[PDB]
Amino acid sequence: CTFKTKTN
Amino acid sequence: MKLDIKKTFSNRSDRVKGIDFHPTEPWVLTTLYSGRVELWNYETQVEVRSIQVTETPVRAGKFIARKNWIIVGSDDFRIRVFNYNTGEKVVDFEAHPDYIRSIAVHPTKPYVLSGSDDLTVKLWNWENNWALEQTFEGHEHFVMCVAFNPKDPSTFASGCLDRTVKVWSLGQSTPNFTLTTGQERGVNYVDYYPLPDKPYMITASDDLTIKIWDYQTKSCVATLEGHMSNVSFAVFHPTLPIIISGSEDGTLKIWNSSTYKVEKTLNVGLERSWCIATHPTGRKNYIASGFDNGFTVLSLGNDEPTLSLDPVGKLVWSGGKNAAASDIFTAVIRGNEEVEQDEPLSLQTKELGSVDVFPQSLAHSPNGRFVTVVGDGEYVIYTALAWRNKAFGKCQDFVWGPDSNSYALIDETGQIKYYKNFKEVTSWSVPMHSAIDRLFSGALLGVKSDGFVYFFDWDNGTLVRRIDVNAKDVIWSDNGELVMIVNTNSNGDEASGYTLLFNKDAYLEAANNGNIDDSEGVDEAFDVLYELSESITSGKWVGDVFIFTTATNRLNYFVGGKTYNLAHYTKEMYLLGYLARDNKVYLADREVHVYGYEISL
Repeated sequence: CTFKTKTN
Repeated sequence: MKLDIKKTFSNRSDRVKGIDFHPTEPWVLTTLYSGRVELWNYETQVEVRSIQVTETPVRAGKFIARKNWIIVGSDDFRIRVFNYNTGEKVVDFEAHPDYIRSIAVHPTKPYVLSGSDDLTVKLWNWENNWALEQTFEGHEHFVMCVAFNPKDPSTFASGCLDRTVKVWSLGQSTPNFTLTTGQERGVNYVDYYPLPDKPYMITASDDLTIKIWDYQTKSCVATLEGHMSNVSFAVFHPTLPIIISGSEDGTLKIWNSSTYKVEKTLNVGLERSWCIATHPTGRKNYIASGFDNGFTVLSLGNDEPTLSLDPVGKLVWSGGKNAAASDIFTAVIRGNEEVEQDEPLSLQTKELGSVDVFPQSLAHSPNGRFVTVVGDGEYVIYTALAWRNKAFGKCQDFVWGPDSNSYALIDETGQIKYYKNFKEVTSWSVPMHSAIDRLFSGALLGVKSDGFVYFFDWDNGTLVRRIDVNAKDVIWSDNGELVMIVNTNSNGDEASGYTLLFNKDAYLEAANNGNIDDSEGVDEAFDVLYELSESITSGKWVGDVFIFTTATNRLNYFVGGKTYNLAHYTKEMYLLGYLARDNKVYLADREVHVYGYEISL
């Protein structure tokens, strides 16, 4: 995946 | 080192994002993914207060104990303060147009730091009504973690996913310098090394690595890669020479700060590891951590080697390889053991018991009735037969009295207390006005102040004599006549020790006269018989004979002015005692392996 999202 | 971890308190809870220690009260604070905050007495395992703060995860929580406040930051852009004595919302504002990741509290000044996904850090003054004093810009992405330099709270690091750390002084809009971390996935956490002997910092990444930085020279000291997934934190313990990291692999890794090798790995079982705290002043060496499934409180000790031999031959020790630092074990000695010289004795370990503190040292009463374990400011006394408790308390030193039913302590204020029958004698007083380095047992209570040694009568406490020797140890004969005064030789100018004869009569006469000179004591009660050559690492009397170990590791005996070597060992060997039954003296090495040596003319 191109985007992990540090929303945890 | 051989670390030892005790699980103080564990709580299953929603995702724990923030976590902080109270410094005086045994309270851990926790901020949850649930927008709920909790306060726990980890020591009595009780939930004190708990607030439903928000619907949004609260990621940063900290104690401002001095103003009796908790401070917490969430995902609704907000900062909220509460009084925990009352549970009363002090303040509630919007601090960033984005998530708040991390908070730092100024040690002294009314100053509070917040880091954000808004790319910025920000300063807040509470005793000027929470006005935003300064806004630090420079980072080009999420600010994950803010940290005051404990040695210079005017300055602070900020760990950023933009792959940099940026240290600023309070006032400048620009950073003093900017540290490219190399960690191509970004920095999640930054921490200062608290001690003045190293200007080190530390970072932890999604990139699986931890990085130690020199911030003067601005360079990477070391890469520490363990973890199988994203490293969440990395911090320096306030008191033990360790680093502690945690991560989404579910683990806690305790690293060695010198060799950079992982000392200890724990899988608490709360799944993913999010956040970290260490008790501010090392109390019990507490570290606390936050997870997907909740939190834990861990005390960290050491398994220091301990052994006491009794007169009748019973060994008692704490810890070991296969065992825990605060488990007690016991083993009997018999002439049985085929007299093979330099192999450790084989004996059968019987479980004896447990104890609530990390031993640094352990010792039988003279008659072998009781055992005292000392550690971490505490002393404890156990029955040697069924490991029954008989006493506990605080002490900086503990020494047994002849009786085997009385003792003396240097207490939490540095003042000698004397217990008789496990029940303190209040009236017994020895007023000591210098600082008390140490305490010795034997037939007169020995007290070290300056480069001196004072000898007091056990029953009353009156100064029997003062010797002007910078003693290392003080070792008495069993019949009370002889004593060896070991000398902290300190560059071999002086002899390593002195035999002294003690006339109790010469004391008692000067006692009736009231002619005991309260500065010195009694000149006649003590006569110097000999001086000793070689250095003395340990020693037991056997009649008029002084058996002793040297720093050359050699085993000698001294009798009437003459030093005769008896053996030459090749390790650190310590003396344990002389069993007459086996005509044998017993020794212990750095690993508590017991040896036996036989003695006849």
